[PDB]
Amino acid sequence: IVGGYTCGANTVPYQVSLNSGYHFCGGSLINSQWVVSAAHCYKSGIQVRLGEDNINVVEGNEQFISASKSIVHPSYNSNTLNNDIMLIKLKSAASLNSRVASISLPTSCASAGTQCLISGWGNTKSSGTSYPDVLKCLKAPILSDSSCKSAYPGQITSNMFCAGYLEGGKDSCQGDSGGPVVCSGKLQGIVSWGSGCAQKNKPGVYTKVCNYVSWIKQTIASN
Ligand SMILES: NCCCCc1ccccc1
Ligand SMILES: [Ca+2]
Repeated sequence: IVGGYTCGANTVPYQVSLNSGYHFCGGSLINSQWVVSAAHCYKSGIQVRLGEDNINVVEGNEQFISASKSIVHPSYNSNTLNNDIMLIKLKSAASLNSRVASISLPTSCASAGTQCLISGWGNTKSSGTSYPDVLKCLKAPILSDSSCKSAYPGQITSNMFCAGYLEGGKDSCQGDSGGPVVCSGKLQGIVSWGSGCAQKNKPGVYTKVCNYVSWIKQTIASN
């Protein structure tokens, strides 16, 4: 996250870190046994780390649970990043509390102008690299469809939305992928892609979770 603030330990209780020996992607806890993330984050051998603030220090609220199954969206396209979403089932159910909590799925798509919270442990520099060890937070509005398609001609599908600031300086960045965009207590987006980070007229692009709610429900009802 570039140009954000430190969230504070366990103030984003649905935020997970996907670890394969190191943090590589964020994700979101949607019930005690399932996590949603970006399909471009797919890996074999994922351990899900819940209750994290400092990912390099064991602080006392963590739950490390291995993944038993990963399901990438049936129409994920890695070239266009259309349908960049996947589900991860945990080997055992997480123990839910005020610091490890699931986030609700949406019943409605959020509108342009809605302010949202984006969070992750990704790069905090638009030029150069510095990875935080504690969770970073950013409040950003959903941008209109037409400003989004104007920023990325011929690349925005109906399963994508832009969110952020057209004059740059504030954005999600690498390592934030798979992470949550939460608007009014509902998961609305997944950190998916962009052109660099925090660049002028190149806002973050997010997977539109409201389009996927019935595939999510049906898939967790069956696996
Ligand atoms: N601008 C969008 C921010 C999304 C993440 C990102 C990180 C590194 C390279 C491209 C996009
Ligand atoms: Ca920790």
